[PDB]
Amino acid sequence: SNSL
Amino acid sequence: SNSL
Amino acid sequence: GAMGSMERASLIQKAKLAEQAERYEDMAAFMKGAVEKGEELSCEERNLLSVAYKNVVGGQRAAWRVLSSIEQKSNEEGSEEKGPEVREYREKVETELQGVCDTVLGLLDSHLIKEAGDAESRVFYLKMKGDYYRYLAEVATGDDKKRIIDSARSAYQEAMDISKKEMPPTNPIRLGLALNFSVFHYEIANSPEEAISLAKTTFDEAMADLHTLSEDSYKDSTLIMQLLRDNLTLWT
Amino acid sequence: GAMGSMERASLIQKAKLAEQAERYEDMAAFMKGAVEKGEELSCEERNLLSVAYKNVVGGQRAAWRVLSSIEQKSNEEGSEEKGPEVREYREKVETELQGVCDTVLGLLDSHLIKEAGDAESRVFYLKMKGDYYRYLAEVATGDDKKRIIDSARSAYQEAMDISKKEMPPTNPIRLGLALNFSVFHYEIANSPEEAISLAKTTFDEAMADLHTLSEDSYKDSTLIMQLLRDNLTLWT
Ligand SMILES: [Ca+2]
Ligand SMILES: [Ca+2]
Ligand SMILES: [Ca+2]
Ligand SMILES: [Ca+2]
Ligand SMILES: [Ca+2]
Ligand SMILES: [Ca+2]
Ligand SMILES: [Cl-]
Ligand SMILES: [Cl-]
Repeated sequence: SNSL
Repeated sequence: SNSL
Repeated sequence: GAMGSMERASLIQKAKLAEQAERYEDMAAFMKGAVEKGEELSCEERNLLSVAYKNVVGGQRAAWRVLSSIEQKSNEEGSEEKGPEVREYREKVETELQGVCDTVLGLLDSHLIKEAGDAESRVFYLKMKGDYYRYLAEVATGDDKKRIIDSARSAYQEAMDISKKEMPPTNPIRLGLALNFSVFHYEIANSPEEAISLAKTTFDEAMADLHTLSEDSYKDSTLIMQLLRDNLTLWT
Repeated sequence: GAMGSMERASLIQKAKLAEQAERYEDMAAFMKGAVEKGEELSCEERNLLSVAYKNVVGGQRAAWRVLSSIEQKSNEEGSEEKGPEVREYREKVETELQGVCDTVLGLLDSHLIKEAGDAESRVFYLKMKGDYYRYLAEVATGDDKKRIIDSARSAYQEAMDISKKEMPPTNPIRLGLALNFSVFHYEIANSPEEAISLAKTTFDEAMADLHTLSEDSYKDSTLIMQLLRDNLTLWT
């Protein structure tokens, strides 16, 4: 998953 | 210039 | 602190130089020194603080993941015993990572959050508190794992409550908070459905508010919206 | 030293783990600890030592170049005075870089070089001595710049003399030494013609010896030959  |  | 003798403005100037030089450990030390001057931080200064520590902890997290993967493979059947070195070195990186998270959490608790009254600063700091508790949760295994997870959740939830009341749905701070809280749900809290629902609702409410924005604000908001979409594509 | 209590084999194992995790400062500290055990290093261990410090100093050199460029622009006419911070921070990075070079040079002098009798180890260490004096020369400006340059030249020259007598022209250590000595001539010694001549002669003599090599050795040698060609293309 991509966080900021 | 490129070194090793 | 070793930065106690340097002017606040000089610390900020050097943090910007460190960023250009990709010296993120230096950048974080300069910004820690600036926070410890005791004055509130401007928007730009908050972003420097976040960029510095995000890069420091990002390197530690990447190294921890490499070492953890090696350690778990050593515990698979048929694996040759290599002694304590992999565990020792993973523990070394883990302890350093925990120390950085504790440092950031300490700055937030003494005293950035308590003096932050505007929505933009308060949401920013509470999101950071959620993020650093989240990084602690990624490596936690002991008596406190549950409490670390709840600390992350509580900080994110307070940030969400303020953001929903005080900021438009396209505000980049609000969007980045929702993005990271959705990652918390998916990766930490074993709640993929909550993660997907939050990402979808955040994206759709932002979509409907884009018409109010200038070209530059539109670019800022849509960049973060794309990260929400990238996660939804990965998760569904 | 902080590694004095760790087994030699454990230090080497951890240096390899640090490399996989891209933790090059840790890698260098582990390899320094291994050298300080006092035993000679194997070929693989020499390469771990070189990789670790090359990455550490490479990050420092890149940061130093960024800061030096900013500092020189601040001295151009029309430039706004910003105070001492750029110079101070460039000096900080420079001092750290010099400290790393001094550490490597200290390991070579106490006592890696004096115990290295085989051509492969002795040439490797003398090349390293030339390289670290070269990195010191890149930042030198004072009473000793000339002596630092001559120290690099002398180490490279002794390495070249041994390599020419004891190794074939395709030997990768010999080729990498000639590559770096040619860079010394071009970048440090204000001798571009010597740099070009050395690179050309090294390339041509290696070309003529490739027929003696296995497929794997051929790949090793031609990779370094391509770097010589890349420089010749840049320089002519
Ligand atoms: Ca002051
Ligand atoms: Ca306030
Ligand atoms: Ca508002
Ligand atoms: Ca022993
Ligand atoms: Ca010997
Ligand atoms: Ca030989
Ligand atoms: Cl360790
Ligand atoms: Cl400084």
